[PDB]
Amino acid sequence: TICYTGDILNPERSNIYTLEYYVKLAKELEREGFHILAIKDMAGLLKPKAAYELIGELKSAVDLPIHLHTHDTSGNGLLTYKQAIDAGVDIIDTAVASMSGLTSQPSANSLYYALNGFPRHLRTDIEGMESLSHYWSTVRTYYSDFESDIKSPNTEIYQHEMPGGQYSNLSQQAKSLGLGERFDEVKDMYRR
Amino acid sequence: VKLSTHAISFKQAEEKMVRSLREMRIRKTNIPFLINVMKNKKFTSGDYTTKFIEETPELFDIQPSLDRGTKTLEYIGNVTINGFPNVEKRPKPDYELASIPTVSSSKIASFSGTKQLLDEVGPKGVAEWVKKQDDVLLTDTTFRDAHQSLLATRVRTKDMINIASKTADVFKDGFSLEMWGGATFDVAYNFLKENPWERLERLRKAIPNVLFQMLLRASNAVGYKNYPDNVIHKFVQESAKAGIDVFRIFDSLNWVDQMKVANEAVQEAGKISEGTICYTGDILNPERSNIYTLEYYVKLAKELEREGFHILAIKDMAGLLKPKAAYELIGELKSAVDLPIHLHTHDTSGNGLLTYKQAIDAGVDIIDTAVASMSGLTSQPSANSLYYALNGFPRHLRTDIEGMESLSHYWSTVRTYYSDFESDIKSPNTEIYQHEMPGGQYSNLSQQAKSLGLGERFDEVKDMYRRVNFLFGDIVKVTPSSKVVGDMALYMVQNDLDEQSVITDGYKPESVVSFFKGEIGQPVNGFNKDLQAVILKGQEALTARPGEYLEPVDFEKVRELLEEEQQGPVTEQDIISYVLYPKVYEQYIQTRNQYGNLSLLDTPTFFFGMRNGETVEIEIDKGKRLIIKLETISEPDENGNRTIYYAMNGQARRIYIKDENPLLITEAMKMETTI
Amino acid sequence: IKDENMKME
Amino acid sequence: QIKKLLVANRGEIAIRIFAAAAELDISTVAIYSNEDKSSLHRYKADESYLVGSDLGPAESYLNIERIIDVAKQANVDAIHPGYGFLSENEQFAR
Ligand SMILES: *C(=O)CCCC[C@@H]1SC[C@@H]2NC(=O)N[C@@H]21
Ligand SMILES: [Mn+2]
Ligand SMILES: [Mn+2]
Repeated sequence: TICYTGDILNPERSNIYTLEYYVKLAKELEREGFHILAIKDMAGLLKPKAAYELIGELKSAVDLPIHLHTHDTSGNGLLTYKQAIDAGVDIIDTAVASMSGLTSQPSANSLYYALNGFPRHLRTDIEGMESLSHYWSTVRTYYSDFESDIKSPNTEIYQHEMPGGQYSNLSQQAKSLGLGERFDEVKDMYRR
Repeated sequence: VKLSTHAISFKQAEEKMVRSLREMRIRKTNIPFLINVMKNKKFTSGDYTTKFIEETPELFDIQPSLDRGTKTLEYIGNVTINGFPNVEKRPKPDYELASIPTVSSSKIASFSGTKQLLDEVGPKGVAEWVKKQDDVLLTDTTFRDAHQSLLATRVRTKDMINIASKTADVFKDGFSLEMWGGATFDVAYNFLKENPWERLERLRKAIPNVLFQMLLRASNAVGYKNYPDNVIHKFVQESAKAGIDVFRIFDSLNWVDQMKVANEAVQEAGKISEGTICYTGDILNPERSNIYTLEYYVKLAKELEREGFHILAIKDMAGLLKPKAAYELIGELKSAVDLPIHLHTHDTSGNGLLTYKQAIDAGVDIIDTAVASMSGLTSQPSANSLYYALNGFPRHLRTDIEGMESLSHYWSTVRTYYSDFESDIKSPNTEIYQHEMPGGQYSNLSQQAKSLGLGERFDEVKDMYRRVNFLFGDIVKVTPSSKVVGDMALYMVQNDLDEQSVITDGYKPESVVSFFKGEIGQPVNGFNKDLQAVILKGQEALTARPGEYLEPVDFEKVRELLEEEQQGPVTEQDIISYVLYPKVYEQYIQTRNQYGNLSLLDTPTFFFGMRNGETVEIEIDKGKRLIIKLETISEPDENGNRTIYYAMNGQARRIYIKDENPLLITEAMKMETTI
Repeated sequence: IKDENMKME
Repeated sequence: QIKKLLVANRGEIAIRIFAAAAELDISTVAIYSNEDKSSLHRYKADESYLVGSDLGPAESYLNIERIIDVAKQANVDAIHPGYGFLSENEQFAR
């Protein structure tokens, strides 16, 4: 699994984590004998078009199936998938609808209907996926004591690159250090 | 008491006397009249007679007393003891301080947005411009539609005006701000008891560059029942007078005939007019409906162009226009009609962004987005997320991304003032694609099914909704048309009916019989004669639209009725407001009498009063601010009245507030004693 | 033993 | 001619000038320090402004420019210095 960081669409985001760095990483993994190349986008940083050109690239350069995984922390996780699906993805990581969104994986129940009209087709049972959601939505309410404070998409991850729940758990600790109000400098220091 | 003043000139003795009276605050006396006696030039002249008060008329034309803080004390008093409706009685919670961006009022006066464009070229010039823009123009719904969906439309004016400056600068390159209409007229006057006209006027002043857009229903504008055309014009001109410039016009059954009267008014007033097709069904599923096909939507656009609308707009009020459906619908519309296209969706499936990015590819010109922290689910797609999603693709969304994040952070904290009113919807509901239940209906209808004891029988209520749709032809699910299909689905599950059963036993649901009379419009499938006959059991089924059976309203009598009732000066806004919503306006006025303008209080104090030993500053506006400290409330005295020890503007005050929580035969120790 | 002892409508 | 008047003072004479200013239909701006936030004179005017949170008590009634900002920002025509603070400060009057 290549751990994805930064942005491959901005030529001046990084000089290192560029498109050919991941290609070079993937071939090494093939040369090291892993049966499946999976891209772990642990921060929702792989923008839609970036997903189309990262996946379409490695799809040719490595002869492994491609397993994608992302977090809808930007609100563009489904778009990221639909792009990689149109760029020849093999497996995506999804959660049942009622247990999806935000820092979870993209919504499975939605992506099924998202693909209505486009070439490919999500291999699954919506009728069953709906019932699983109606179940999990309820069971989720026993865990209200543990829900994150994140309630809406946060696009500022594209700057600091905090993963699943680090602009949540940091501000928590940042306040416990006399700097919670001044979290603009943390999101600038953490970026720095 | 008695007041004596003195000076070297009778005028100065009179000037001193005047202010000594206003400075004299006894919080119901002779003061206003006696002040008028002073400013009466006939007095100053020093020559009158015993018939000075009787001779002069407008001595008694006193201006109402600035009760003010004494009323503001009463409100904070009443809520601190007896709470606020629909809010769990809890001590006023500790929210974040949420510092607010500002922008110089001189600089905002330098911007030249899309209202300047309407003030230079007409509406047709604004539309012909939008066409030319390669970039994606955005309309913002944060002030209106986003919080209607997510917060029962409880967002108060104070929270909107307090960022209006930054919003006017952030969306300076935006097409329009959606802020008014929808359900913001009714919820304002009645629930928040705040005047929507001042929300309009105070925002128009603060945001002078961007166009102002509202959601206008063709049948009744912002009303609740049906209205004669005469009132549709009155309301449209007055909103147009007060700053509204983009009127989105829809009808609950996509029936153009009802949209014509609300149309002639927007043309007359000279603003922009959005003719709208409400989207139902599935353009990609041929087996879903044989009525709402791509041909229907292209026809209505041509119909909507012929009827003279300046922009064609598409309203996906239930998130049913899929991403691929968006791609074909708009592109096929874009090449058949020559208007810009204004697309609006609700992100209930979680595909709202996928609808848009597809829609942008087909070339849509304007899209409805809400700021990130107030986006998703039954609201609009996230403007923030969208801006970054087009990274790498050819088209770009014309907006100020860094200004939107600041607008998001502000709204994130503000919304927690409103957590009492959050919808129960935590996740996308992908099965809207079957029952076509509109925004906040598959939850609102679930709470009503629970009332009837159907709470765990919701599969048969969801299915009934979808069956009821087909039963009434294939119709459009939007208020009020969504209410009838709703009420009709419970009924058949209430007493175990089916399709043929409801016709076969029909002669043996107030909204449904109102619907089959045509009191909301004419459906695009008509009615089933056998179905129709049994529901209304024989009365006048409307043979045309509802407006023409209605006598025009005499707005001169209404002005008389209100002036006799109120103080005197009744404005046009007062008039059409009473006409549109009688009881609420009447009630709003009585509340305005008791407590003054509550749209000035901070939203927490509005909802929770204050806690013991806390100080509160109220913007009476522009330099004038009053400071209140609650010291203690007392236990209820002999009656149910408690004494709140206050401190306002340095002067100790007290308010007394009603707390809501033989002869005789008494008992003391299990012993029936009698008086 | 027997013991002898939001705003919206 | 004199729409709105500001008194660069406090207490007894500020309340006094605010009275004569109301008598001639003139809006009155008051100024107050941090240590004077609970003063009588800051509630007798039509508007009120803390001169400077950085400035400390006595400085808040003696900074020529910090006061004049408040006046310009508030659309002031005339300043009455009262007695004793800047009432005799040639450079303030300039
Ligand atoms: C309880 O009824 C007292 C609350 C004080 C009145 C306030 S004003 C805004 C709210 N709307 C309403 O009808 N009562 C509330
Ligand atoms: Mn992970
Ligand atoms: Mn809408």
